[PDB]
Amino acid sequence: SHMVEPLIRTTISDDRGEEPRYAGYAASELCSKGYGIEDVIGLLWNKKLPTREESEIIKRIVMISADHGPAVSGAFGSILAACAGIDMPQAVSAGMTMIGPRFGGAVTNAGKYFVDGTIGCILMDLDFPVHSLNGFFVLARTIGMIGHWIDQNNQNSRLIRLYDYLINYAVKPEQEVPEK
Amino acid sequence: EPLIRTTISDDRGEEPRYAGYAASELCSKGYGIEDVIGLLWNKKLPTREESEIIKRIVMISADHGPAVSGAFGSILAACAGIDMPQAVSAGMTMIGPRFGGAVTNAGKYFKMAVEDYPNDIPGFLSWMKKNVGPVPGIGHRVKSVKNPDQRVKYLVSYIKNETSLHTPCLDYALEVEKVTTAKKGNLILNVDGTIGCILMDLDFPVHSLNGFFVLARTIGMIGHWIDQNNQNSRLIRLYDYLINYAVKPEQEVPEK
Amino acid sequence: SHMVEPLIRTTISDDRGEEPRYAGYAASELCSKGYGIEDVIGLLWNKKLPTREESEIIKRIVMISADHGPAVSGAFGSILAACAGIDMPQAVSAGMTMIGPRFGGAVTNAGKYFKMAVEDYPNDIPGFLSWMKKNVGPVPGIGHRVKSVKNPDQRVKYLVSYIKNETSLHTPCLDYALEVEKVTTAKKGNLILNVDGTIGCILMDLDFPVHSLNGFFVLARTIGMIGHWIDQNNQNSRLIRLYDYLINYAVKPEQEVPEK
Amino acid sequence: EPLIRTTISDDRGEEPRYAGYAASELCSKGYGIEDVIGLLWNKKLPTREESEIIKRIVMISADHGPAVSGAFGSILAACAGIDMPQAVSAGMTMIGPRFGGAVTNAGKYFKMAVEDYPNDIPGFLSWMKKNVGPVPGIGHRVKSVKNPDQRVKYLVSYIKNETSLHTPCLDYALEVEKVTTAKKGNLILNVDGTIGCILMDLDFPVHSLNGFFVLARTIGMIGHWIDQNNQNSRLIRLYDYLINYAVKPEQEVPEK
Repeated sequence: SHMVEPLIRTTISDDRGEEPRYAGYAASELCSKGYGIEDVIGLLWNKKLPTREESEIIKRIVMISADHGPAVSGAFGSILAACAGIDMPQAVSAGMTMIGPRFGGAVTNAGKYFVDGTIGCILMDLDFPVHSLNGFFVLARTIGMIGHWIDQNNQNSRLIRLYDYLINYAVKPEQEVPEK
Repeated sequence: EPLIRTTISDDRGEEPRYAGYAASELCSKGYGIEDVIGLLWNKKLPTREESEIIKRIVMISADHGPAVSGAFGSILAACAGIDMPQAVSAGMTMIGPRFGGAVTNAGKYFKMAVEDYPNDIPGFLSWMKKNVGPVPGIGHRVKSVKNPDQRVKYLVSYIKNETSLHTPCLDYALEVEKVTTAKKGNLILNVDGTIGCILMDLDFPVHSLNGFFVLARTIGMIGHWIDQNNQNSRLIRLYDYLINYAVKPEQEVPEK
Repeated sequence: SHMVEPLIRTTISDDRGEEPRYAGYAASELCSKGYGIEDVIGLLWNKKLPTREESEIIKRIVMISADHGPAVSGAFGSILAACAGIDMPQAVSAGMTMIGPRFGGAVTNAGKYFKMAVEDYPNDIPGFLSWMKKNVGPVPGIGHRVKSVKNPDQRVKYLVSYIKNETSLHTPCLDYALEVEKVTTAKKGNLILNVDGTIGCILMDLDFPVHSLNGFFVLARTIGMIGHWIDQNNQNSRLIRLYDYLINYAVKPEQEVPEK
Repeated sequence: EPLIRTTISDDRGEEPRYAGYAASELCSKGYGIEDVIGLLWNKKLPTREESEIIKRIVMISADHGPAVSGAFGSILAACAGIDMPQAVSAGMTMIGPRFGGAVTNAGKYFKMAVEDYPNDIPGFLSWMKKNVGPVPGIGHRVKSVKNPDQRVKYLVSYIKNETSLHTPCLDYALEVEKVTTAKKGNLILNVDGTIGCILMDLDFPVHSLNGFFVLARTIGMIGHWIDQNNQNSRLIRLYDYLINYAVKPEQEVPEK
């Protein structure tokens, strides 16, 4: 036994009490008093209960951004993993990894410089923490990525191997290996 | 000819269609995030009652503090300076049979119990003890008959008294709880058992059940990433005393 | 003050000293004495310095499995993330997530089931195949999307030939899998002993830990996935959006949102 | 119209061709893993010198114990019962600016320092303080002047005494280290700085630089996953005494 310096410091949630507390509030009480998912987002990302106006905007941003079909990088990454027989959380994690400068992670930088731009601007105008901006697209698109994983599993989709005609093999001319 | 086949969403029009419905029209008519979840995972617009339950399941499942594998994985990546989506993806990778799996397994086994052991709770408990081990969704380290779980009491009371939904899995689990708690006080119906039963009773597709925990915990993981970044947290390196180095004896490398 | 206990127990490496010790051996001393990457693999995954024969086999398994073009799930996943502008480690992690029962990660299970077959079905390949069909589903290590009897996998042919002609290794698992292949290919030409099955059997015959088997494919294919990420970045490849004609939109008829 | 363009490998034949060379032919003629790395990342068969350096960088960097972010991430997933490739992918996600992935930036800034500040290390350090912040490739959590990193000492000695490599970046970084360590003992030239400088001095492709640590540390992360699985390690929950709960007081939810 000895003195321990904490490894981490947390300010948003705790589970040592009767039930988990999100920015000091019990989820059962948040449910009982008519709060929603958008309110829990505000608590865990902003440490305060959103106003009615903010709640309604958060709800709409998430609904509008939930999915944009299977062709886009996040959804396609989740589909590729679903077809490779990967379990849901790990498959969605591969799709989530695609979120960044070119696909849906432009919201934080576009709010900095002024649907990544309307949302980015709106979130800056709501004075939400700068570090939180990408969260709206990450969370919203997780709804769609889970959906695509379920869809492929319902269909028992087989492994994807990209068709040869879809690849430009701009490879080196074949050479013999020289003696070492 | 096609590389993939999709059935849930169409982005070819002016805006995406989720199971045939336009996203802006869902917003305009007062629908919520829980409605979009039902559309993309079940291809059906939830009823008001189903929507209220989906809402509560997501809110209750959003986070469980920083110590658990999901949140902690996101914190470890946040402290390593990794960007939010990739950091949250590392936390999400922890979700599986040991972390989050109790929900899906409780739904699976309580559904099996209703179907195969409708008038035989002892037979169900014996089959589980032989084939699975502890019953998923039963038991808690601190919650008990003497120390009840407020989230379970709330969720059960809400679906029983504030909706007209039919819950055969949850009803069966509540009968199981009467039997298990008589043996040992800590063998209560836990939050994972309550949610797993409710999801089966909502008739969501079997492949969808893990989605509720994955999506809800993404709210908490994003929150932990933001929290670490707001604090300017530093890189984590486990202290030497937190490691039991049960290593091989030191040896000289022999000549080839 | 608290009653502290270890959060983790480790047995493979010790970083406390001037440099890490891998299964008791100093990393720089392994370099100095002419050992290689394959020796470090043996130490960290098996806690034993490979013999020269084991070292030569490990080296070949990794070299032969390093890459198999951009069309396969792991390479394609790394390419998708590279084109999305994602940094190398995170992009390669998305490709690595694709390694599993259908692509590259059937090594562990192939080794497990062929070892079981040698023990429980030594002179009964049909019995083994029937048990697998009933209890597991497709046989891990059997089958390929492009390789077949007509289009053989020279990676498999090379590894088998190296083991058989250039080592004195006794290979009961590999021998049994080769007998299984004769039976499976007679039904369908694509039901060959694949790279995962070949590696899995060889590793079981080398008495490598059963938990280690998938490691060889995971590590080897990381070389290729990093290569694809570099390749796409050298080309300044743009974001990929799957062409509309490659998608069968079997979607619901469009509907108006009803009032609440 | 192709979806992707590839230049490094061809799998269409009887076996793959890596930058035009057949895999089994590389095996047959006595080449190694380090030669396959050179082919797939540089599209050129390494010289004897390059091959020996690649081999050593990978061996030296393979593992650094369970306490570091990438190993700890793989262990957390192993303990959560996640399969090896997905668990190692969570550990690999930790590689970035603070852990293992400073190689590219260290190479970039030391190369620039050789051109812009050849006889002015204080000028370089002042520019970095103002424009970047901490110098990539400088500093370590445990290694210091009092606790040297023998991995760094060995690689530097090997390059200097056992190769023909002209090393302006490495030489410059070693001069920087003399200045930084005089201020604070922990501001050593770290493994990321050492590898980054060596790779720039070898004129390897700039996009390849982080590959060496990513690949090498995958050996260690796989090793940790196997180790935890051999031990049948249970799910990790970070001990409460390791967390500083600076959380809001428990409070009643206000009415809407």
